[PDB]
Amino acid sequence: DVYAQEKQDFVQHFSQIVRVLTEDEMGHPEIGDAIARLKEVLEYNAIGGKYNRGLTVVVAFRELVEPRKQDADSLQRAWTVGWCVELLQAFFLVADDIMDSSLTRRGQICWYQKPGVGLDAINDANLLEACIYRLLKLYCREQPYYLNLIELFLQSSYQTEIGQTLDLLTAPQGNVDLVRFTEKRYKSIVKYKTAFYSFYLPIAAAMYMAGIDGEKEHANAKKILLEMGEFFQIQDDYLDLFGDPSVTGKIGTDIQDNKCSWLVVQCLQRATPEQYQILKENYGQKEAEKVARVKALYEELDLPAVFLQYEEDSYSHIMALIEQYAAPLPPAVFLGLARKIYKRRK
Amino acid sequence: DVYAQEKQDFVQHFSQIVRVLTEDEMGHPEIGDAIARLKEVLEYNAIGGKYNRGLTVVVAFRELVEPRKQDADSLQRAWTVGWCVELLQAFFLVADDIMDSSLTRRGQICWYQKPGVGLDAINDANLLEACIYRLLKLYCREQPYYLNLIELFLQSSYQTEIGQTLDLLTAPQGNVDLVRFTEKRYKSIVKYKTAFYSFYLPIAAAMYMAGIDGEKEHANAKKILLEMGEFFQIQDDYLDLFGDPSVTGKIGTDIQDNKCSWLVVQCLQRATPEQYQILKENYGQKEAEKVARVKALYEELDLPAVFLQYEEDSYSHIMALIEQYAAPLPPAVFLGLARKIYKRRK
Ligand SMILES: CC(C)Oc1ccc(-c2cncc(NC(P(=O)(O)O)P(=O)(O)O)c2)cc1
Ligand SMILES: CC(C)Oc1ccc(-c2cncc(NC(P(=O)(O)O)P(=O)(O)O)c2)cc1
Ligand SMILES: [Mg+2]
Ligand SMILES: [Mg+2]
Ligand SMILES: [Mg+2]
Ligand SMILES: [Mg+2]
Ligand SMILES: [Mg+2]
Ligand SMILES: [Mg+2]
Repeated sequence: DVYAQEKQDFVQHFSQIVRVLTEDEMGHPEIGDAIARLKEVLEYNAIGGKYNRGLTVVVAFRELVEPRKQDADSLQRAWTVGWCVELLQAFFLVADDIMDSSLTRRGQICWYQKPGVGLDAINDANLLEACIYRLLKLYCREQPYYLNLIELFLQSSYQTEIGQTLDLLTAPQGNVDLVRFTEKRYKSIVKYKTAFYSFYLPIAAAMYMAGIDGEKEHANAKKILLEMGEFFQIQDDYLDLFGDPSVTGKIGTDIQDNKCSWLVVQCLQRATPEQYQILKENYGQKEAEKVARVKALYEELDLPAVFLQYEEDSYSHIMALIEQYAAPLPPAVFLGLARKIYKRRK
Repeated sequence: DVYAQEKQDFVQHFSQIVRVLTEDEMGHPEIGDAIARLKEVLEYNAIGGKYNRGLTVVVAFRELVEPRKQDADSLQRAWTVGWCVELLQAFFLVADDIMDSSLTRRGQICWYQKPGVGLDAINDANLLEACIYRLLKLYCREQPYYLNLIELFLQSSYQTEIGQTLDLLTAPQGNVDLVRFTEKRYKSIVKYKTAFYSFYLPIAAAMYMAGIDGEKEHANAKKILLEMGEFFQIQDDYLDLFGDPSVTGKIGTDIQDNKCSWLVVQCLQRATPEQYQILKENYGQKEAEKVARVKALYEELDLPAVFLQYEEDSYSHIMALIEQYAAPLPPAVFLGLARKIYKRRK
């Protein structure tokens, strides 16, 4: 597994990231306390996941750049850009956990739930985002791809926030509206909210770093990676309810939060009129008893087995897309990522 | 007043901004509902202030670019960059109002206090930020200053968020700690949180658009503008308590929120031991009765008259800095801005 291999070097580079970001202090002691707080935010929220989005940048870069051009500086840049993707993710998750009223993340209390943090985490989240652009300037500003990366991170963040807006608008609190939860709407949500930044962004970053900037090259890659991202989000939705929290490191809130999840969309396609009412009376509410009722309806409709069939069909579909669209990139760039996300239970 | 003059054209350009941003829809109908929400967020939060930060870009640009190079496209770019500063401000204020538990802003309920918005405003705020970078790409990407502006907006946002972090760390909820509220700490807070983005950013943006990129040119400007920004924040703090809300369009929360405001710093320098206790028992708490007691202590110490003296001394100081550092820029670029902010009661 090419990810297990790169992973140690990647995670080891984290101190260097933290050191370089916490040395904006040297010229300005007056910001010392803010920098200390940034370090605490980095250590709590950027560490402890699987590093798969960041690691994808490094794996792809080694696979796309001739080994002779992989000098120490080039590699450092690669690990820094991977860390920029991790930082984006940390930004997103800190904010999303507030928005979704989540309890835990990566095996611990959500940052905003800590006594003394609360909605100060909005600022913390946005500091994480800032760090991306400081790292890109500090490590890449003289490279011919610098602007390309900046634009890519900014565009990916815009798209992601557009997705997040569709997510919140499709899920109004205190209102039951099942009629909105369609397959078509679901696919749009997840494409925007998850698939651009989790799949297109890291591979595209590595492409640009390898000098692969062609519009066609990027569009072909994107066809593969947006579909892989739809599957990843569907798996995330399944794991919200049916995943084991000691594996996933987080507690599910989709049913309470009235979310357009793949599960509710699937349920709706299959429910009888009686069951539609059951869903209607119980969905989108805080009461544990009502959440359990929704889960029992999902289990009655064999939605786990529906998920397992879908995962198998999606995996084939994605592999067909790799066959169509990988060239002239090595298929391994996509295959290692597919392997990483399929059968994933965390 | 050169601002009153430019203001109408500036504000008129707002529809065009909204139209160009709400036409990301044409190629992608699936994002239509998100775009509609973006429009509502823009119309609620970017309109209704004084436009002084955005307008500074336009005024300075007309003052720094030879009239012969001020073609229709150049002007459109100038008004768009001004609008980018307004959008940054709107991002900041939407988030800050959540963080500070504010009630009103620009003469209406804060966006997050609207039923149905709540903490979804975190996403709304960040969409406003995204729009900056889309506008810079859509209007300026072929200009030789494009990267300079991008970096300037990103750096200004980082600095601003560093300031905001010092603001929250100096103001812990449920803890009384007056010992932290020193002049030295106050000056650092406000330099970072307010002075970079409210004063340096717009003038610097116009400088770059005029081809003025020299390091020295920017550092001289910055000496003037960071000091003007310290004064503006001190005035903001004074107006938090002593301003008329129908003029300021917002209700003050500094005392409730345990803030390192200029007022509390001034109070502390002047309080007797008895009065220190009064402040200690009453500051940083939600009770109206305790807030009134703090205000009565401030009035007993003649802190309004202290503010009026300070405004006079600061105005002279700033004018001395314009005399030292304006050249070779026209002094009018700084003078119109000073005029705009001194004696300001809103
Ligand atoms: C400005 C900030 C709010 O923008 C964001 C935009 C998107 C996201 C985001 C995108 N994809 C997935 C997540 N989290 C997942 P999760 O299961 O919480 O990890 P989701 O809530 O189920 O969608 C968050 C987080 C933040
Ligand atoms: C990511 C986001 C939270 O970052 C921010 C960073 C800074 C600010 C900010 C900077 N200067 C002034 C304000 N608002 C003023 P206000 O009187 O609320 O308009 P302050 O709360 O008294 O400081 C907000 C707002 C948002
Ligand atoms: Mg979530
Ligand atoms: Mg969410
Ligand atoms: Mg989820
Ligand atoms: Mg405030
Ligand atoms: Mg504030
Ligand atoms: Mg204030």
